[PDB]
Amino acid sequence: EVKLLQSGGGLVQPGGSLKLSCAASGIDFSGYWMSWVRRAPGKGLEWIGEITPDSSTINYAPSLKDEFIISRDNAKNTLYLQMTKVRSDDTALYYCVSYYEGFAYWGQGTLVTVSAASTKGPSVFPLAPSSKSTSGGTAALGCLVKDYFPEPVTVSWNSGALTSGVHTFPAVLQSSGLYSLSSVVTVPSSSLGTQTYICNVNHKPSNTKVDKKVEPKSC
Amino acid sequence: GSTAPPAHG
Amino acid sequence: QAVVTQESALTTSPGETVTLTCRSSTGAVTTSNYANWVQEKPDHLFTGLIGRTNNRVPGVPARFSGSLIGDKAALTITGAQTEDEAIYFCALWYSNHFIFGSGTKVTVLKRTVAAPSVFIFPPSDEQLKSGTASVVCLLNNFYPREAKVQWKVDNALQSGNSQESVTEQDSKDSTYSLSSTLTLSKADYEKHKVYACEVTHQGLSSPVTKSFNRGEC
Repeated sequence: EVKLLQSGGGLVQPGGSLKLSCAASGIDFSGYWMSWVRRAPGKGLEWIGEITPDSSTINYAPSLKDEFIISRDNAKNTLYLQMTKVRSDDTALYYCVSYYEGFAYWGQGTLVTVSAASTKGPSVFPLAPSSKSTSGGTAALGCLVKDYFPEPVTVSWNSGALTSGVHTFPAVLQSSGLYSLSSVVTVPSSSLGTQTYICNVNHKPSNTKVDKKVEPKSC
Repeated sequence: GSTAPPAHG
Repeated sequence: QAVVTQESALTTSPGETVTLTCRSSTGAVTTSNYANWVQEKPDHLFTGLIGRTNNRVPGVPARFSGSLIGDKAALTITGAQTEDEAIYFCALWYSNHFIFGSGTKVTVLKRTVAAPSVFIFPPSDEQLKSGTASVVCLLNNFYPREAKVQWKVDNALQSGNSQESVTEQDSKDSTYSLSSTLTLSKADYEKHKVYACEVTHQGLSSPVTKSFNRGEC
């Protein structure tokens, strides 16, 4: 019956500032050590800092002790973390933890996305295999959904008729501030010439719809 | 009174 | 700045015991380092396990035990279960701060190991009109998650230009899928000829390479 509710975060442009909150209910918050940790995409856990029950001594990681400020209000049963003048690699899932012989109680975590990009529709390129000669080695086709922003994008195949074996991967935030995504389907190699495969990309934030037919090379 | 034990002493 | 080191990944079977180690660069791990162990299950499900070397957070089963093995801190999962398959992070207290480790991907075998089917996708012509070219490599329906994909352009091992993405574990057959995208400038892509994707997996006796040559078929 212990719950740490987080709020704040979201998209923030580089050089901006954000303040996350963590409201604890179900424990005597006043007598609990508190800490902030974050999980970046592709990285491991990173310890940001910790704060005493009475805020007597506050400990930050030496690397990022100038970016973040940890604070708490025992009267409100709330813990705060303010990041000032963020950078592109500050995009991560920030978690609110309370010590009890360890990292005992966690929050749900708030995502912070740092990117200076404006909303841009994706480019859909076909991932097609060269003309197969092997004995019907199950073939793989897909679409590459490149250079789009913000995150929500939906890929379907043959207007939703094709679902068996479809793998649409999570997007990855490129170094350019834009996202990139891959959708893949496996089909019998015997049917590559006879059956037409079409991926349907939908980027609602940009009012973009792309239907791209994937066929192998001429050779 | 007492407060929850932390992960470091 | 000190570096904390843990095993890249481990693999065990239900019922067996597994031991994860955690090494400090400053020297031998001491009780004064107050080793902590945190567990991340799929979908960013973090749960604390052990703190202060051997104290475990209350309500964590007894099969998780923290100790000191020689120069390193150790987390031992005795009688592991499939629910214990997760990524285990280590934290060492350095007087005034914690330093987290890279993390150990512990695998507890739910099913027979399955080797990935590897495919390689050259860049489209329409994309080449844009000035950049991306080669995609797909690993399909494999278990466990731990896999290594490496890019070789004319036998030159590439680094810094590839990004990986992994699907969630299928609840039915517990398999994964991997997409590694290697991005190049149209200039660099048309300079070289042979593009290869070398996959290393537990279900493979020898790493398999799937390649193609630019402008050929």
